[PDB]
Amino acid sequence: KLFPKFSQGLAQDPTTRRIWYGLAMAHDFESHDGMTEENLYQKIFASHFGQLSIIFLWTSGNLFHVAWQGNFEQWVTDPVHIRPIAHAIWDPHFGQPAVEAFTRGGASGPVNISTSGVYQWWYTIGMRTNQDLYVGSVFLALVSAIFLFAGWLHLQPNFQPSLSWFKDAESRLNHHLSGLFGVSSLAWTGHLVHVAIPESRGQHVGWDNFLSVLPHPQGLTPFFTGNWAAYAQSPDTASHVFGTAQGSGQAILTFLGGFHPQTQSLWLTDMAHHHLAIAVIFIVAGHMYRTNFGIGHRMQAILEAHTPPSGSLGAGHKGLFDTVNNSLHFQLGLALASVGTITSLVAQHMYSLPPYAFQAIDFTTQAALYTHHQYIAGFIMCGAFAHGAIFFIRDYDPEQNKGNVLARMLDHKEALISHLSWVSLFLGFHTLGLYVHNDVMQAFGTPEKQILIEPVFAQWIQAAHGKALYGFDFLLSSKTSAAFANGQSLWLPGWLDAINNNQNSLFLTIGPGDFLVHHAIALGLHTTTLILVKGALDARGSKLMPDKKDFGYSFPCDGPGRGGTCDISAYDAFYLAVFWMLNTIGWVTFYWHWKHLTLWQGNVAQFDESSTYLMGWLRDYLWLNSSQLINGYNPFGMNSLSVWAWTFLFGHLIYATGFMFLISWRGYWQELIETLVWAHEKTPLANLVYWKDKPVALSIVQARLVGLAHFSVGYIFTYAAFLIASTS
Amino acid sequence: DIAGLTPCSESKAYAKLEKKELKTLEKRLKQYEADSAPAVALKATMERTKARFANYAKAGLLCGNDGLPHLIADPYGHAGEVFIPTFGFLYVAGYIGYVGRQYLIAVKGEAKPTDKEIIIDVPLATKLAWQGAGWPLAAVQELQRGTLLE
Amino acid sequence: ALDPQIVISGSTAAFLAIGRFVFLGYQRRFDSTVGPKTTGAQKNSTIFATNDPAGFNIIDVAGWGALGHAVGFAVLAINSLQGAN
Amino acid sequence: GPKRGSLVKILRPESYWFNQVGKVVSVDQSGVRYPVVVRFENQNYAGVTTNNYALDEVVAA
Amino acid sequence: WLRDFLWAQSSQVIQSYGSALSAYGLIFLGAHFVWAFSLMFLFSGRGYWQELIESIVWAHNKLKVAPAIQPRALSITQGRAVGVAHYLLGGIATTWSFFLARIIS
Amino acid sequence: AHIVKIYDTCIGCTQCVRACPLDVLEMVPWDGCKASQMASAPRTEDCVGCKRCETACPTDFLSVRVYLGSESTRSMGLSY
Amino acid sequence: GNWLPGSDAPAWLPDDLPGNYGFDPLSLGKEPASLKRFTESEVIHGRWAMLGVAGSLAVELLGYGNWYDAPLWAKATWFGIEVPFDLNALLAFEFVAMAAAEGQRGGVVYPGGAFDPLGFAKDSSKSGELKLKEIKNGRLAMVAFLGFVAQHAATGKGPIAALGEHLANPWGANFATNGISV
Ligand SMILES: CC1=C(/C=C/C(C)=C/C=C/C(C)=C\C=C/C=C(C)/C=C/C=C(C)/C=C/C2=C(C)CCCC2(C)C)C(C)(C)CCC1
Ligand SMILES: CC1=C(/C=C/C(C)=C/C=C/C(C)=C\C=C\C=C(C)\C=C\C=C(C)\C=C\C2=C(C)CCCC2(C)C)C(C)(C)CCC1
Ligand SMILES: CC1=C(/C=C/C(C)=C\C=C\C(C)=C/C=C\C=C(C)/C=C/C=C(C)/C=C/C2=C(C)CCCC2(C)C)C(C)(C)CCC1
Ligand SMILES: CC1=C(/C=C/C(C)=C\C=C\C(C)=C\C=C\C=C(C)\C=C/C=C(C)/C=C/C2=C(C)CCCC2(C)C)C(C)(C)CCC1
Ligand code: SF4
Ligand code: SF4
Ligand code: SF4
Repeated sequence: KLFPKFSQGLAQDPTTRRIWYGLAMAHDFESHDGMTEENLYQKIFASHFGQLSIIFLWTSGNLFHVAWQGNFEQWVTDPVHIRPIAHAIWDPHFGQPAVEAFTRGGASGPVNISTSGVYQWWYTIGMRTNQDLYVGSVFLALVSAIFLFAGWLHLQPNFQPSLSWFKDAESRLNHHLSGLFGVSSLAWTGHLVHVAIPESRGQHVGWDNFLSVLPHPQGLTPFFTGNWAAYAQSPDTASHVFGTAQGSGQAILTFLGGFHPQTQSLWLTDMAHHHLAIAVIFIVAGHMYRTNFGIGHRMQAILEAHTPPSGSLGAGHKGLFDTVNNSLHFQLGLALASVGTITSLVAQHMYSLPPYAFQAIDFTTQAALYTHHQYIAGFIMCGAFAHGAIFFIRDYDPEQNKGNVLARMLDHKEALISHLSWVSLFLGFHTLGLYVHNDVMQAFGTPEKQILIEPVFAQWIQAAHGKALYGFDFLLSSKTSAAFANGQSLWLPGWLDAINNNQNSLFLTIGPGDFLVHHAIALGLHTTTLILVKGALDARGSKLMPDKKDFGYSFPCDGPGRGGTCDISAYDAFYLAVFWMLNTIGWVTFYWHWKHLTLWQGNVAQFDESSTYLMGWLRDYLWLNSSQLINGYNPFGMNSLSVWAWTFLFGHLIYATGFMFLISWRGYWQELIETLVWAHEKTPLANLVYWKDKPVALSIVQARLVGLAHFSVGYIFTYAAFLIASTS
Repeated sequence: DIAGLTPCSESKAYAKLEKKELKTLEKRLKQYEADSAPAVALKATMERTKARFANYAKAGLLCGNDGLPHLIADPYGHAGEVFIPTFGFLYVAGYIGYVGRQYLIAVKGEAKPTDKEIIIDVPLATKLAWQGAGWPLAAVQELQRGTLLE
Repeated sequence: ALDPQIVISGSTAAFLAIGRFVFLGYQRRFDSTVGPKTTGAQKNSTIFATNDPAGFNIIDVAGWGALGHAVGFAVLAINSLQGAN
Repeated sequence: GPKRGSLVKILRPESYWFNQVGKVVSVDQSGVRYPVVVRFENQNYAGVTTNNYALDEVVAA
Repeated sequence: WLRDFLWAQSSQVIQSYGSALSAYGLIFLGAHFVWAFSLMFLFSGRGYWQELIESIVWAHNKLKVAPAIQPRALSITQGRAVGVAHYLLGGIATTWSFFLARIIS
Repeated sequence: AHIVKIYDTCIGCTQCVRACPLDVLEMVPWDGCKASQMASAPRTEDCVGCKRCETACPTDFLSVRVYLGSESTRSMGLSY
Repeated sequence: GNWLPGSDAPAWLPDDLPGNYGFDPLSLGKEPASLKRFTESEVIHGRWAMLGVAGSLAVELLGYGNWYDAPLWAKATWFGIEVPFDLNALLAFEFVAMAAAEGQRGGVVYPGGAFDPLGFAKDSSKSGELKLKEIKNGRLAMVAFLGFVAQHAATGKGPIAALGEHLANPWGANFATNGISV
């Protein structure tokens, strides 16, 4: 009868809470009034479209302003000594010298420097003028409108799909593997061959003439002939200059390895062959599940067949087909887990093997990106583990999964939790113990007494990969190894050359300071997983509260009685888990930032010597590289690092409000409000105004979220200001 | 040598870390007479600090480009760095743990056990203390016998 | 170099004649055990309808030759490279 | 029911003493459902040393 | 404050290593540690901790090493007291190491 | 309002009625238990959900449960 | 006679099996479904590796060939004579040949009919006495072939040449001058 339209219960709430929950309840379909599986799936589908339309519009927006407000064309001509423009600024709040200050580049007013690496992205892909950016902006905007269209389209009763269709998993897998993965990477490879490669060779190929231009001299003869080697006949020379004819070859598909020496990025020929190769594996593999032809696998049959003899895995995977196909949260958990891993995967491979020409020369961009994807990966992981327990509560069928791997999982969960506890306490005690030991020796002027363990195991791996520093002589280090002799005339010359250039990021040199920090990160991993896993497995029931599953995923507590039950819900478990996310990726991003900062600065001996103790982090990382940042203004004058320092403090202030909502809880605030609501009602003149919605204190769960949110935002923004301002 | 790092017995930086620390204390010792109290301390520290460096050079640890001794943690040039100590711990920790096990179980059957966690039966504990010397031989035999697990 | 007309026709025939006369008592019997369903209960029986002794549909052809050509193109392709161990 | 003072394992899964031992105080000879009154050495969270159980939620061992 | 007071003045505490004042650097870091350590107690609730303790207790019982005095998470009140206590001690001790190393050097 | 239920494990020791601040529960005759009486929740529209009732219950597990549900002016403890 | 004196042979190995000396400590054949499988694959491994050995002895036994240095030519070379091609041709006509004949095992130990023309399996009372000898010449070969691979990776040498090196300097040249144990 009032908004929340989707909840009678919340709509009848007389207070301001109705509002808050209404905002908070909006996307939870299963909890709305008179909901069905059909409406659930259909709303989810439409929502996916909605997301896509926002994404395409967002991307088009970037291209739009780079083309309209940027210096894209000044960059292409001189990428090394021009700062890429993101956007113009029109701020009526700025003072006279502010407008002078922010006018960087070739700009006719105040501008901001892009640290997204979209320049080098574009530029490496083939984008040459503002025109190209405009056309792409129009296109993707058109795709946005199309997606919006499509959302409302399959909302009508004629175009409403049936639940059976949504449950056709085999078909979606076949199509996504073959088409979405296979075809689209094949088509990209098409783009690299037809546009990117020629663009790097200095021949501008556009919509109007591609069809008329030969990418290879004897094109499409090798292809059908099976003389594929001709496509790798003459690669670009070692003196090739990117985007110019000088030193350019004709090959379209190679396995060279290493980098394009002047740009220091992967070879677009290697990238072409890569996308093409995977494309084939995807296309062949995408014909694996049974649909409407009779040929193909059964998922159910595969899963149910995989039960080992002598019941060492119980009933194996029997019943998982149904509990997965039914459970949406399960699918989102698997998806988020995989997506989180690959997000960090991307982050860790991109920095050490950059793919873009004249990236990695851009320090700030690289730092910004690598922080970006690791934090995104962290949040995504916590979320994976957050729809973990939502499954465990709402979705699991105890009878239908009897004695399976899943039920057996629940069975020995105390073992799992307790052994994670062991693994985290071990690390926590020893690593901290060895650091603080290292500090005390530093303090007393005896650094020779430090406990510095050399990372022999990683140093071994680097040796097996062909770095020769450590002199183990294994695999790709040793010249008398089959592994060496096999591919020595393939790509190893490009590889080995790149691994041993220590001015690049590829498999950096490692010492005892590396050793400690990785075990700090391991502490990060294991503990966060302890919170999340514990929260997932005890979502259903515990000894304190056996009937927890009757309440659901978020609840304040179960009262003060029998000891006290604050932060008992799996919700709260995930909440607690976010703090470790934050702390852990905080450590990882620092690790990253410094070990590069000292590389770029030209003194890696700063890192190796101060990373072995924590004051070293405090003094040589934090205290040193904020010098310029905090100076952005002083009583004497100003410079260009105004916004970062403003935002630095902004983040800190957000960070401390969070503490407010986290530490102080409801009873104080409500009674505060209780006196205020009397105060209003017997204040004359003001008497004549009264509220419609009774003023009430935010909930516990509300307080829980609002703290967390402020904390995270402050975290991110503060670092971002630091990272960028210092690296720049 | 191992991971290409130099031995402390030879390395230059390590031998220049000797010099700096010693030549910090000899810039202090000037400001005092030779008969005085603190001069006997700034001489004794030096003697100890100069002895300390000598005793890693004789130990033969690997010192890096840093000048600091790094450690080796797997196999046999540098056993004593970790591989021997490691057992030291697992023993004395296993000692403590198994004594604590034999105490709690030895109390368990005595009407109210909780009193013995607070007003600890010292002459029980000090007998279990010595018994806990031969613990791995008991710990193994108990894993065999099958009284170790619930 | 070998000729491109003998190996593709040879490898395709070497996997079609393999599929025609060996792998059927292995293929058709976990084709009947496997029964695709989702939480309870259209297959084009017109494309499968074949006037054959043992019943070889249009998909079996485009599946068993796919080995043959993934063989044929793999054979010809690597004959091009000079990979010396 | 069980004999008074006998050592009995609990088999009610939602109990604080589940799979744990207790002693029988008195089995009420009436039409009551949970007649077997058990007392334990260790309390639960709610400061309680004693509870009532049915005949299928005890096993004398 | 951020720059001219905090940042500039913390100079002598942050390089106090290798001197007579190094104890103040150690206490500088230790006081941050203990301050931050309080936040675990302040931000959380004993519901989590008690279940954690359930699993650990399992592990003990498995090896016949369970205590008679039944291991219980701190009360909500004690959680708050420990929190505020470590918060104050950390904060105050950090300012303490700061000033004294600063003003002495 | 909040939901309050009493399960059959009730002994009828009456602590949960005697503890309530808003008089939601009452004692009724029954035939199940040694005390010949069981707890009941006929007035849950006045239930605040403060969970004294639960804290007061001696049974294992508790034989009163309060499920915090749709919230109304009374359940939110308002005097304004 | 069981594999370790004293020890009791498990419940699952009936000794009406050929060559059961009661060896399954890891209890891999506990389940009879999984046992019937291994009784089969044992015999096949047995059979191949018996040819495998017999073959890669005969190579270097009378001619200056060697089983490690045989594939060198990737022109093949049987008994000193030339050959009928190359790589692709052998793969294809080995794939089909094997894939067909192993494909048609709709798994048996003693299929007979074709495979026993000369007619030994026959006379029940001695049929078992061969199947022992089958699996024991089977095992002894599977061990020997591993023995042929193990010694190759240590040295260069080659079975009959290693045997000849050991006969010259037995005390000197043996397996404590390589690295299985240092
Ligand atoms: C009737 C008859 C006959 C005949 C028959 C025939 C003539 C057949 C044929 C058949 C065939 C003739 C077939 C073919 C083919 C197939 C398939 C199925 C294919 C496939 C392919 C593929 C799969 C491809 C792939 C790829 C791509 C596309 C891309 C890149 C490259 C690659 C390679 C990867 C005879 C006389 C004998 C006998 C009697 C009867
Ligand atoms: C050698 C070495 C190493 C390595 C190591 C490793 C790899 C390990 C593993 C390990 C493992 C894998 C383990 C496992 C375990 C298991 C278990 C299962 C356990 C158990 C335990 C128990 C049962 C205990 C008991 C007791 C006692 C005995 C006494 C005290 C008390 C108690 C009760 C605690 C390194 C390189 C590092 C270093 C150098 C040396
Ligand atoms: C675009 C283009 C191009 C290119 C292309 C490429 C580079 C690729 C393609 C590709 C494709 C397009 C495809 C591929 C593949 C496919 C497939 C389709 C396969 C399949 C397979 C299967 C189906 C099999 C099955 C089976 C059976 C049935 C039986 C037994 C088992 C197995 C599994 C064997 C060119 C330049 C020419 C021209 C222009 C356009
Ligand atoms: C990321 C990016 C972007 C976007 C992109 C996109 C979203 C795209 C899409 C799409 C596209 C741009 C596509 C295209 C396509 C094309 C085609 C597709 C063509 C074709 C042609 C032809 C002539 C062919 C034919 C044929 C044959 C011959 C045989 C077989 C069949 C067929 C039909 C295939 C932008 C720049 C804005 C920004 C930066 C980055
Ligand atoms: S959360 Fe607030 S209310 Fe619920 S228990 Fe913990 S303290 Fe009492
Ligand atoms: S408290 Fe538990 S037991 Fe005592 S009356 Fe209320 S319900 Fe029945
Ligand atoms: S919750 Fe508080 S109010 Fe609602 S019933 Fe139980 S006791 Fe009476």
